[PDB]
Amino acid sequence: DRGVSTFSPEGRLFQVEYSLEAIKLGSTAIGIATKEGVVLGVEKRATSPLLESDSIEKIVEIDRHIGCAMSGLTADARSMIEHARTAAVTHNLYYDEDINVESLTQSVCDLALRFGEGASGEERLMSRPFGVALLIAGHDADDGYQLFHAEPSGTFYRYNAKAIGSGSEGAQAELLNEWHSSLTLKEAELLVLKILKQVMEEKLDENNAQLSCITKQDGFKIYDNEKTAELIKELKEKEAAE
Amino acid sequence: NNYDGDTVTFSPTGRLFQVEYALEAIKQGSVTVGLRSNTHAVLVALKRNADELSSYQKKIIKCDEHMGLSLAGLAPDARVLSNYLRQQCNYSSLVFNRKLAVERAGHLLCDKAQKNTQSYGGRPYGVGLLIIGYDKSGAHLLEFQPSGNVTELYGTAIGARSQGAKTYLERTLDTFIKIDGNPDELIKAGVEAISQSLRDESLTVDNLSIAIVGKDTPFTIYDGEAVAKYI
Amino acid sequence: GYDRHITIFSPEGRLYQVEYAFKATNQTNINSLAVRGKDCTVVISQKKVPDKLLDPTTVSYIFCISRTIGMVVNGPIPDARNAALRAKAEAAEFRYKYGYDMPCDVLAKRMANLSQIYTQRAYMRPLGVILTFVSVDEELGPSIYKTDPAGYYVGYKATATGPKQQEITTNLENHFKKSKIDHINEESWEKVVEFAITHMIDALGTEFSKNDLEVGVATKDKFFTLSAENIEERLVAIAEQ
Amino acid sequence: SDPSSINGGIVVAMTGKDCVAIACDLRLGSQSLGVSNKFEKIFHYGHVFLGITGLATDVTTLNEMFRYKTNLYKLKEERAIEPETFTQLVSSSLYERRFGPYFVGPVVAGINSKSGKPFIAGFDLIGCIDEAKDFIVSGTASDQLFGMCESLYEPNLEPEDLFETISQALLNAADRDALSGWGAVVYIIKKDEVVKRYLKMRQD
Amino acid sequence: MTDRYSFSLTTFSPSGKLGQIDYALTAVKQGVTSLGIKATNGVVIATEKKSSSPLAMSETLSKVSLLTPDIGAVYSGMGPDYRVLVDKSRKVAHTSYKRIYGEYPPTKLLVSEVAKIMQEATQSGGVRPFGVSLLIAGHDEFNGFSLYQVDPSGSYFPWKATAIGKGSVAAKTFLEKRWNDELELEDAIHIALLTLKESVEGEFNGDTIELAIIGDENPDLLGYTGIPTDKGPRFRKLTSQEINDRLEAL
Amino acid sequence: GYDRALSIFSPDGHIFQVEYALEAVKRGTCAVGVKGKNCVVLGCERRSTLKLQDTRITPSKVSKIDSHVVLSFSGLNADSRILIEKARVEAQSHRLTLEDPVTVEYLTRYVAGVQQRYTQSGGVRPFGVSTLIAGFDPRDDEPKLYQTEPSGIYSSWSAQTIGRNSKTVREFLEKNYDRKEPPATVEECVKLTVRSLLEVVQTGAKNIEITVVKPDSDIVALSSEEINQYVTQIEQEKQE
Amino acid sequence: QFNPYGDNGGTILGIAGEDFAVLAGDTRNITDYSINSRYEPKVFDCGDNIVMSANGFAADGDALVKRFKNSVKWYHFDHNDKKLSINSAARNIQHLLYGKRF
Amino acid sequence: TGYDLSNSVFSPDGRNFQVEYAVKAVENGTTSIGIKCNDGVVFAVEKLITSKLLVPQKNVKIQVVDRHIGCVYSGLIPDGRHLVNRGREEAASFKKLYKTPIPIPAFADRLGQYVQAHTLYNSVRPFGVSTIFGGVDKNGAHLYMLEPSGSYWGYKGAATGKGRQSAKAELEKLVDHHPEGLSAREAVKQAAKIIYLAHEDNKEKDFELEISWCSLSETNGLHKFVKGDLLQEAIDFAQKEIN
Amino acid sequence: GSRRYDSRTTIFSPEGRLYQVEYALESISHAGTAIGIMASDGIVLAAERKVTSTLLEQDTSTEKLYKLNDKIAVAVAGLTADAEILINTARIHAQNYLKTYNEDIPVEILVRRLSDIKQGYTQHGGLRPFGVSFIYAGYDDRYGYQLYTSNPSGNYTGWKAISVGANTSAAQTLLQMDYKDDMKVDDAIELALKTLSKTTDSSALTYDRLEFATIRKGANDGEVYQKIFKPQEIKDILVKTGIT
Repeated sequence: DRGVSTFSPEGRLFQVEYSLEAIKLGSTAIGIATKEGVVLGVEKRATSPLLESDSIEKIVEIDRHIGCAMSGLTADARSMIEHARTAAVTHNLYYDEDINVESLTQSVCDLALRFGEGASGEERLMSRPFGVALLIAGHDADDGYQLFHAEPSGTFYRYNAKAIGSGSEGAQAELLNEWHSSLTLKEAELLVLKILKQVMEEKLDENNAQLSCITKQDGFKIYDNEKTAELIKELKEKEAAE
Repeated sequence: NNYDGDTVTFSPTGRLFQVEYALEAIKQGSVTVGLRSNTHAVLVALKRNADELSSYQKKIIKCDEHMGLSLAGLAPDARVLSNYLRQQCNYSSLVFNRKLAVERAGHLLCDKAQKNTQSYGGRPYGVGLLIIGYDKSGAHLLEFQPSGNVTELYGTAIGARSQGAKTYLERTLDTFIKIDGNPDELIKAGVEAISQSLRDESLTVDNLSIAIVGKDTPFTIYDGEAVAKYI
Repeated sequence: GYDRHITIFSPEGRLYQVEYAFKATNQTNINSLAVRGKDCTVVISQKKVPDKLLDPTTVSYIFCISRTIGMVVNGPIPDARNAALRAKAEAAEFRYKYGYDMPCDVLAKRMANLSQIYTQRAYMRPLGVILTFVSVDEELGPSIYKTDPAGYYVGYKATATGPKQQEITTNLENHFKKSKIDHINEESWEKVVEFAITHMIDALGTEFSKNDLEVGVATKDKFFTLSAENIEERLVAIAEQ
Repeated sequence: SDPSSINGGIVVAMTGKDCVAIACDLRLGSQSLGVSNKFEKIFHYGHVFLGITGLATDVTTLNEMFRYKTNLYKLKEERAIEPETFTQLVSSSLYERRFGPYFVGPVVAGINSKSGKPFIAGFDLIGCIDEAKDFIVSGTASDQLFGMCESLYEPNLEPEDLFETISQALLNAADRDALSGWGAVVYIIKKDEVVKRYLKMRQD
Repeated sequence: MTDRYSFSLTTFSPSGKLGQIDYALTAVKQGVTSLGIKATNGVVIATEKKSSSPLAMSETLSKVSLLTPDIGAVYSGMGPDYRVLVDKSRKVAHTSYKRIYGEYPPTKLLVSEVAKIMQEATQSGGVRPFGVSLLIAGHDEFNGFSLYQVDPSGSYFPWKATAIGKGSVAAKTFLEKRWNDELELEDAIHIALLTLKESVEGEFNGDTIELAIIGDENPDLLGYTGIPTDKGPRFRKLTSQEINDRLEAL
Repeated sequence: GYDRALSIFSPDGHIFQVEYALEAVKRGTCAVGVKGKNCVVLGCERRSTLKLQDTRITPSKVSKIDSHVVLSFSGLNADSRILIEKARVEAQSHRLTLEDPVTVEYLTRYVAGVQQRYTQSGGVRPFGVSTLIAGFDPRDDEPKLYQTEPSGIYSSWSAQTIGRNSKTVREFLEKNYDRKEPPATVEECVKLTVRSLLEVVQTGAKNIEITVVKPDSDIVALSSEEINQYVTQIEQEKQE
Repeated sequence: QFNPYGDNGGTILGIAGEDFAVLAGDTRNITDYSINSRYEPKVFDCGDNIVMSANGFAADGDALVKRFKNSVKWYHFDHNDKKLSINSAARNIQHLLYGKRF
Repeated sequence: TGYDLSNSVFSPDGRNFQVEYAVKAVENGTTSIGIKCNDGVVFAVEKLITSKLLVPQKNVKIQVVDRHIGCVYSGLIPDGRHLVNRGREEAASFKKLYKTPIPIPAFADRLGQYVQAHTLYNSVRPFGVSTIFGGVDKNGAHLYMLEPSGSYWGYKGAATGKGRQSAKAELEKLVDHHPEGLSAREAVKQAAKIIYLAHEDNKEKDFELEISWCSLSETNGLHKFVKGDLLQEAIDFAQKEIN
Repeated sequence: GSRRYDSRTTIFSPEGRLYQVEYALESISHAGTAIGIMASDGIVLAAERKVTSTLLEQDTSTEKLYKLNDKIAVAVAGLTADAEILINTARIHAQNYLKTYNEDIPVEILVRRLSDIKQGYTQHGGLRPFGVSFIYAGYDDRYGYQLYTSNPSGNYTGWKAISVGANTSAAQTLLQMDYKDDMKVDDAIELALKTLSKTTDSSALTYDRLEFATIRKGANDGEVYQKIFKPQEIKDILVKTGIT
């Protein structure tokens, strides 16, 4: 609507608020973070049998130990992904050191939150305004596994589990009690599938759901799809036992 | 009405409606109190989380060895200003063998702000910083306003429920100024100042994070056990 | 609707910004009378009474641009001060190029072009002032050129700017038509000034004093503005005649 | 020294009456190595003939350029370039690159459309109008032809008496110069007919 | 009109006919009468001086401003605009044609240049077109004597007989019936005066009527004897007395 | 704007420039892409019933990008022109620099990126073009079929239709083309493609263009006699 | 002729132990056959238990060292108070040097 | 109309609306005054102590520019500080090119052009301040105040900020007492009475008196502040007469 | 709030197809009719001059007939002023190709370029689509005679035969009847002059209000020779049809 200068009588920019509305529209992405690894799951989404589910991807490795999921406006995200990759490889050159997942996010936010129709201190190559969320996950040595929520309104928040998209409203409440410090790997896998099932109409099956993980030892690893299939099957056995 | 869609037309009021709206993000900001003695200067700030599971995110940024700030209002506008205070400190030291003065900082910050509301477009600002620093004349507290008005005070509060902190500073001026060479009694004093703004909240190590710079102390952000004694 | 107000073309054929500009001129309530003398060119203009403004000797309105060239303003002071600077920049440019200061007509012509440009510029508005350039050129002699907001200039045997300009225009007209010469025949610059004072007094139907007039005289080789007391000396001689 | 002396080669033009001759050698060699016995040097854009000496790359790039500029002209003006106009254009264009100069010696030749006069002109490296009606001579053997033509010169010749003169001059000068040899081509322009003549020469 | 697509001129007006151009036409019209007659061995162009104070030296207003010493132009419309256009037009004339062919432009070529400028000056969302229409009269031997009209849209066309200004209706009709190209330049000078009376007579001294001819070469304005090839300015300016004399030889 | 702020982000959060771009495409012609298990067939509606044109000289909607890549489009023809050239530049850039053939996948990104970048740039708009990008990557017997949209993203499809009557045309494909059985033979694939087109084009040899691409850089345009062969065989089955 | 790049001698010695590291330098700074200063330091601590000395031309020394200190200061700043390791410092210096190989 | 929507548009009123609104802004901020002495200049300013928290005598309006030009402003505070900083740049360049600390009538001239430029340009909004400035240079004592019209004049006395009605009324007397003005020392005492009389329109919060001067005789041709005892003696006189 | 689509064609139309493009079609229709007939034996381009009356010397006028190349020429209809800028752009690009490859630029390539420029105006900023439509007559060596017309939109299409601007419909339907793939040059010239007469209210349709040209391969050795028919040769063609 209104200018980059224009501030609301609420206090917050107009642009920023309109941007929040989009995220709901975008894909359901849920993470649970644990100290043996972060587990990420996304509905890849089928809408026609013609559409080739397998070809498209929603989780993309930016680094050999950092992966990213996108929810929101998928047009904007092409840039985001390309900036990210660039940033990570700049540090790897300069310092030859673990890609802090914290430092990678900080680079990202300079690029994202710098819209303006003309600035005189800063290069304007943006007009409007990068309204996209990313859940930025990985391991960095010093501080172990991290998971951030990248926010178009301002400073990123660290999370221990977070749920975004269409299914956020139901999921997020669930995540308050069920997130605990006794989720091992095995549990974390199962739990994400569980929530994802209840809150989305789209039937959980591997042709439209996919899992991913970060183990420092093997790096960011996108799972083969056979693996995924076995897990969906164990889940069903436990839901039908109770 | 057209004067809050512009920033190039004087309002009838005499000062842009846009600059007043901007102020309101500040009050939506975290309640932060700032106060000083001649010797030391302390900021006490509330960190805010966005979920129970979410960890608290630091609302005090370290600018330099001998400086830092606490912010209330817009985050985007903040990134630019945090870098500019580092650019200033780094220049003064390298070039002139002299760390930056808080007196100087505020004035250069006024001008830059004012130039960006005057011009078409650009970036007006919507963040208040309470900047502490240790200079030649000891520790000081400056109040930065996005409007571009700088005043050195011995105490202020920005954010919400500023009434209770305001009463605290107004009372304890005469008692705290006199208290000097004591970083500790003065830090304690700030935790008591913030107690009044808060209603129906725990005062805990997690909530509060306290910064100090003065004659004795370099800039240090205290968390955990470091604030546990003074609560 | 929107374009009429701003400086881009109107359906009319004549921009409203030019009309508005002339209205602004008469707010200041500043008369002028300018004549061609034999060796001189005489300009007089209404001096605002100094409240405490500047020196009370000369509350400046006639500005020596250069040797010979002088300039009187009728209309807004902010635009006056702007105008004066632009004129000084132009005179240096020309001087470097050709070795001489601008002749009076050329300089009026230079300013014309710049006002007009300014209206084609959407964001920029043109001048608000009326500038009467006066000089004694070496090769063109006595010279008067009045340049308007419009971007239009023309030369003058004599001229008046202000709200009561017409009363001065009538008086001069009959005199120069009778006399059949477009200058004051007097060789002595003193006598030219003395003639001009008399006509001014009569035309507007009011006496004058030193603090009510500012006089610039242009002769060969120089421009100079008379002392407060020099204007009074001339005034006295007429007075006791 | 100059790159124009490394490939050699000559152009010569003479006046007749209401007729012109313009001729060259078809030798292009690069020092020892004779490369072509058929490399043309005289080119035409309509009736204004453009003879070009010197540096070989420079010849081709400029012929294409001057093609470029007179093509713009013919459509704009809606009429054939004139000999006169062309002369002035050529000079200006050689001064454009004063530094990094052109290493050529062009000769303009023509018969004026409206005035009917035979016209010739010469240019230096960075271009100037050189009027001299009798001949304009160029190339490494420029001195040879200066003297040779002036002794033989007799004014405003008929087409047939002119042909003989330019033939005799080109022929002896060439054989007295290393870099000029192999074949020749002569354009005798009668008034606007062009008879185009390859001369026989004892090739070595 | 005064459309939302006319607040900025970069954009196309709903009617397929630009706003601004119609506004320019109005300006020309309100302008004072000028007229142009193309003859076998000439062009006579004629105008009235704009009315001003008699104190004002209207000598200084020269309606007829040369583009080049052998080619002149006359206008109707906004005077300010006219002086500015004329300065540009003069510069481009020399730069593009005298530095690479060493000579004045042909009438046709120079005309083309002015016409382009005006288009460019409506495309931008800033610049507005000049308030005038030109008549451009010149001579060359390649394409004869010539007279054109250039419009403020940016397009040019040749005219046997043309008129601009407010009196243009009166003048065109008259020209058509009283004159044919067969008549000489000389004849035309009388005719042109008589058409300028139709508009509004009054005072008809050459102090307020401005007449120029483009014709035979002026040996006097060559200014130097030189080579016999050179020709003086085809253009010749009349003095007020000669203008006065054709009233006594009308 | 003199002081009009032209900024746009919409109170619904998705710019209006992207929204209106989708309408522009629909109006334009229908193009269909259906891949067998060994060929990719691109069927596109030509306007050819129209008065006096010569079809040869009229620039064909299929445009050769490369020696294994084609591009067809729906929408405005004007908008489409600039893209052809940009895409052509990229095909030899990729080969220059990585020194490998064009990947059908790589190239799609470049095409996408133009429209996309222009969402997030002042003074420029998303192009009003939807496209089908198909070919056979060298040294593979895999057929490759994508559809890209004005927003500046892509997806891969067993079969998809763009431009006018998108729902109606896709309905026939759902029932008569399957992911479970894509046409084994090329000839059969041409046949079902043609069958969809009759719905929206109703015969006319010129009016139907079918371009088949077979493995390993063999791009061939279907013979006017074969287009006709197919039509006839269908019209008999309707009697039954 | 402005002599492109000077000289100032001195000699540095770095020895890597196995729980310690010593870097030694003499205090004698010379130009030609004058002693500019009999006592002058030139081994500087840039923080994080890293010492640097850039021996040869003193101007080239001084300027490099400063830009190195700045780099350490702003790394911590930007990386929320985290140690700069010795290998990342080495790499970084390499780039400064390569940048001023031209 | 297009006058409300945009700055720097000819209106029939002769002035764009934006100029009128600006004038109101100027008044906001406390009284500043100037008094031209027979030797110098005296600048005298009311500094409102807003609160106890607000520190005494450190948040001073007066800024020193060159060594001989005292600058003070009332109006939009951020506009005026930003202005002093711009004028410094103008001042520095002058001293490189010409190797002289900038004279006052020259200094006025430069600043004036800048304000004027913004009242022709829509894209850059004008200033909203009246700057009283001057000092002692080669061409002697000088005193200019610069209106946001962009016009400037010299003045024997001048006044800005809310108390301006009172300050002008008083000034007429200093002229009856001496038409060349009071000797610098004397002038300061009488200046102090003017500040207090302007404090009745600014009696909401208390104040602290600050006066500065540039004067040849006793200030050394350079601008320095009245401090200490000389200040205190002024403080007592004003209190004694307002009673 | 609002303050959009008041300066730039960057902002998309509610409609989805630019409003600005449509206004351009209208300009072209106030202009006269131009006629292209494509034939293997040659091309004819004949158009009625917009210009009128004897007061304007129309014989002199050249305002719709331009050669780009010695093979390629245009019949231009729509705004005269906009056209002038575009004629010069074409000459510069064409003549640069001629330098680079020393080969006549192919007709299809030339037209493609100019269409990219038209497109540029709308895609970027708020510049107007130039409200001019051209008919290009051209001979490429491969495809023989080629006829194109280009829209103000930024696209070109080839045409066996075309009519544009004013009275589009009337002209086309007559042209359809008498259409031949084996159309003689002779026959093509005549056909146009009858068509022009029926679309104009002038039955005689003077020579001096007629512009005619013919791109002929009837000329020597099958070579393309462009022959602008002077107004006096149009005049003879009037008498032949006996409409004079």
